[PDB]
Amino acid sequence: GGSDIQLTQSPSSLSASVGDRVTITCRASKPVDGEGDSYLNWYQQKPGKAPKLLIYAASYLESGVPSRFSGSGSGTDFTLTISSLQPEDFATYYCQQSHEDPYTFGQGTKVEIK
Amino acid sequence: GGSDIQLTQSPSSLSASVGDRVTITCRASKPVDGEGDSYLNWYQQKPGKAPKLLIYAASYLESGVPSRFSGSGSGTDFTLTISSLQPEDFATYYCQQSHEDPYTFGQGTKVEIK
Amino acid sequence: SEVQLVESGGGLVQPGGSLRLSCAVSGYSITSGYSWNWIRQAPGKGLEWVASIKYSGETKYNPSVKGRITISRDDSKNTFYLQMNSLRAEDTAVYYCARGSHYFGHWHFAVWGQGTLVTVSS
Amino acid sequence: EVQLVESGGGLVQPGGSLRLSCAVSGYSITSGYSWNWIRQAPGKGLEWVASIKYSGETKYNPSVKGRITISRDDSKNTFYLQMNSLRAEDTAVYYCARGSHYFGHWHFAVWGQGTLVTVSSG
Amino acid sequence: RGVSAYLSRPSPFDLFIRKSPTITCLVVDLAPSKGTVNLTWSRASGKPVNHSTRKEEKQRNGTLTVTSTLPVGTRDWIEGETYQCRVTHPHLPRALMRSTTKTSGPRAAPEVYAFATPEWPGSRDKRTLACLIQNFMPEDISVQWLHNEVQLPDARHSTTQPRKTKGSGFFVFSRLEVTRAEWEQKDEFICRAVHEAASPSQTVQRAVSV
Amino acid sequence: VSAYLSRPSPFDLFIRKSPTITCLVVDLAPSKGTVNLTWSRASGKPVNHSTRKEEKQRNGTLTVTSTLPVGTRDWIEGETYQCRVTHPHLPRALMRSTTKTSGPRAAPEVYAFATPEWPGSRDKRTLACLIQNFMPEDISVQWLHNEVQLPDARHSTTQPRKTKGSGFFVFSRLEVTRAEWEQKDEFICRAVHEAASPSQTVQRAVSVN
Ligand SMILES: *[C@@H]1O[C@H](CO)[C@@H](O[C@@H]2O[C@H](CO)[C@@H](O[C@@H]3O[C@H](CO[C@H]4O[C@H](CO)[C@@H](O)[C@H](O)[C@@H]4O)[C@@H](O)[C@H](O[C@H]4O[C@H](CO[C@H]5O[C@H](CO)[C@@H](O)[C@H](O)[C@@H]5O)[C@@H](O)[C@H](O)[C@@H]4O[C@H]4O[C@H](CO)[C@@H](O)[C@H](O)[C@@H]4O)[C@@H]3O)[C@H](O)[C@H]2NC(C)=O)[C@H](O)[C@H]1NC(C)=O
Ligand SMILES: *[C@@H]1O[C@H](CO)[C@@H](O[C@@H]2O[C@H](CO)[C@@H](O[C@@H]3O[C@H](CO[C@H]4O[C@H](CO)[C@@H](O)[C@H](O)[C@@H]4O)[C@@H](O)[C@H](O)[C@@H]3O)[C@H](O)[C@H]2NC(C)=O)[C@H](O)[C@H]1NC(C)=O
Ligand SMILES: *[C@@H]1O[C@H](CO)[C@@H](O)[C@H](O)[C@H]1NC(C)=O
Repeated sequence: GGSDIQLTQSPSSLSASVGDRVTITCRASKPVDGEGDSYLNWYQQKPGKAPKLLIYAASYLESGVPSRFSGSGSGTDFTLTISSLQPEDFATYYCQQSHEDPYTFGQGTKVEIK
Repeated sequence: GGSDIQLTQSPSSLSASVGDRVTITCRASKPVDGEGDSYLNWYQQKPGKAPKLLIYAASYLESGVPSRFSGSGSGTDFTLTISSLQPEDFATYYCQQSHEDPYTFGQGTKVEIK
Repeated sequence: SEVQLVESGGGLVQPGGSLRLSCAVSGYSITSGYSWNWIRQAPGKGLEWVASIKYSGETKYNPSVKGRITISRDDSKNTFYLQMNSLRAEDTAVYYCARGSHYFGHWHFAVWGQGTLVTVSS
Repeated sequence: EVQLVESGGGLVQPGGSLRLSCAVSGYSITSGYSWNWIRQAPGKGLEWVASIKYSGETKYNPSVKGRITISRDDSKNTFYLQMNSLRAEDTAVYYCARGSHYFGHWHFAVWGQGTLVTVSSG
Repeated sequence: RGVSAYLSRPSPFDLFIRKSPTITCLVVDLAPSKGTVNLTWSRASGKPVNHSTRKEEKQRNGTLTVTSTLPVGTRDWIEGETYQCRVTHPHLPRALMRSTTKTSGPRAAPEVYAFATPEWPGSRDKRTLACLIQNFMPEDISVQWLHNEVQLPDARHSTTQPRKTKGSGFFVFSRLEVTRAEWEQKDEFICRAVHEAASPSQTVQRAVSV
Repeated sequence: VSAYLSRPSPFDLFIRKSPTITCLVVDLAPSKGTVNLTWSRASGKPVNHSTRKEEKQRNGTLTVTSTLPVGTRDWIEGETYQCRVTHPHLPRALMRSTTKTSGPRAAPEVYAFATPEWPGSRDKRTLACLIQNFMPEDISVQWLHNEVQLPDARHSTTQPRKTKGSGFFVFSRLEVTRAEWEQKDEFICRAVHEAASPSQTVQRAVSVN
């Protein structure tokens, strides 16, 4: 790494309830803005499955992904927000920058349902 | 007339050509604003003929007045703008405040087409 | 409804004499609405608002001429008048009558007359 | 829809070579999109390994470049990841994914289930 | 600077048939958090303005809608009076103003044509009726559907906004879906337009059957 | 500032087989510098030959449009096209995407009527067309006189509006001259809609008489 873009998430882990709002933060060592957009994507990976794309280019919802997921931010500060946590949202969440090669992922945020 | 609202225009006189942008300033001794509006009107008077109303309440165009005339301003500073001067715009232009009694006019701005 | 205003009664006037100007209105009834004004322009000077009579009968005068000027109307002739006394050289001017249209408590002169010339000579 | 299946995972000696193949059905790997290999080490974050565009361009992650090769076989609608000089750190689950395109940048919209590569002794 | 203001004229129906014309000042794109707007009326003549009713409505889209309806004189409006609406906003230093007057220009009576669609398979308990009203000016017009001498709700039918004709006149289309139960009671449906140029009574109408 | 991205017209898609989509930007201040407008395909396949048209407006707002031809098979296959608008005054760009709509399909019902003769217009006659109960809303409406299609300025067609049923409906109005109907007293109202079979065309003829 070193010259690679580092992606840091917080919190590392969190526990919540059904109906609650969850907020996840993704911080980049270098900005990922280009041409009025931010090339930061959000993935959901349930246990034992492969990841699934939720949001691409910071804030654009992937087709078929529920509207309660939303992405925001610019530069080096990005936030995934689940407005109403659900039982099937128990997963680890990854952010990934696709602005600069190589593409890197964050370390992950595990969301447990209480 | 110390209590009377004095209106000073500048320039007193100007010579320009067709197509020019003409700009006339009207300064008031007291503000003429009320209830989100400005009660400053603009009149056009060719020599020896009677005036015509161009704009009322600072920025509202009187019906039938060419769209090339436009008024702006607030408080004690107002501006008439002829965006593309025409041969028939050779006239003297007056501002008049109708905010406070007695109603007063400015001294006049002669617009000569050179 | 197009409105026309015609002044009459102008002329040469001796200093200290009296003046009666009349404005004949056609196409609109001066009792039905709007404010009706007399405005004068002295030679080489700005316009000055002299007097006004509202459609309902209220009258206002400019402090500069107040006390020697009266504005009146004659409903039957659909005409209003301007009467000035103790004329001076400063009174030499063209007198216009205008119909002021109403906007949120304030009046502007949307319709003007042709104007009539008053000359005073010592 | 599009389906992606990884194969070729298994026990591999340290310093050995690995051949991983991703069989694509429902879409032609020459018809569009970018085709990628992404690995996840046990209990660790995802690492993007290599990509082959539909038109044929290939990109490698500097962390593994020089000992990694990506190739495709149009007739079998399959693409491959060849790795030599394996190391214990190369131990991971390897996924193939199809990247959708946004104004010069790619995101992984479709994923396979992945195959496990274990490179270690003792 | 996202706020919008609109002033509507009296509908020709309200003007001549009901003989209780009103004009409405419509304000849109206002945030609920913003303080309530001051809305006032003014007449060009200086004569007073009647009491106006103010309605405020929340919307699905999050923007507040404010309307003020002002009754106007029948002879005042026809004679050429100019009414004016002013919006005062705390968040806006300048004020918005909108003005309305009887529209001036040539006059043309509306031509009225009414048609019935033939029955279509799977829509048998259904029938659709059409009306074309054209070559009238000015654009102010109202369209009503009457079934059995009793006028049908405005929500039953959809009518387009007046559009220009290749000539100088305007035209509108009105469409009404009628049930089998209605046309079996009485198979006559009336397309009525109200327009100032129509003579006499500012009414032209045509009847149509299924 | 507002941005709209339209789908291919059914006519260009099924008859001409040269579909294009248009990305429209409005209400942008004339003082503003030109807006940069770019395209992207979800597949990564190239986009090219987009045409850019600027036009001043009477309202005072500059209008910028960009049309991009698309493959008919690519479009029908499900490609996602995306339009991106960037402005120096705007902190971030606007993004619009378009794709072939999925849902129920209904062929359009077409009815053509001729207006009765009116006093003072002996040499003028108006023809009307009602197209309804079709979905999705995407539709094209043409007028053909004498087997040859009439210009688009000759007729006026409404926007698709919802019906009490599930379909949409449009009205088309065409003014025809007496000299035209005396040459041939037949006029054709044609709709192009993907659900129409075959060839995605439904039409009715009407005659003046
Ligand atoms: C400044 O002055 C200017 C100029 O006077 C004003 O400019 C226009 O402002 C409009 C404000 O929106 C806008 O024009 C249109 O906007 C609609 C909005 O669509 C939404 O809302 C409607 C509500 O009815 C709804 O139907 C939609 O589903 C959306 O929810 C757009 O659709 C329009 O784009 C379509 O229409 C145009 C025109 O088609 C009609 O008009 C032409 C004549 O211009 C006529 O030939 C035709 O017969 C139609 O009657 C088409 O060119 C587009 O391709 C779109 O057509 C639709 O339907 C097709 C069916 O075949 C599809 O293929 C396709 O998917 C498409 O959706 C239109 O943009 C603009 O912003 C602006 N410019 C124009 C040209 O109108 C402005 O208001 C004014 N502003 C101020 C502040 O002063
Ligand atoms: C949020 O909801 C708002 C609800 O008010 C939306 O506001 C819309 O704003 C548009 C302006 O772009 C309005 O369009 C107006 O429609 C009227 C129709 O009234 C009729 O009045 C007279 C007789 O009374 C008649 O002669 C006319 O022909 C009309 O048929 C027009 O008069 C206006 O000029 C203008 O076209 C909408 O009315 C208004 N919405 C509603 C539901 O009224 C706002 O757009 C929404 N925002 C978003 C982001 O969706
Ligand atoms: C404008 O768009 C073009 C499209 O090819 C792109 O190459 C260029 O970088 C854009 N302009 C700026 C200033 O980014």
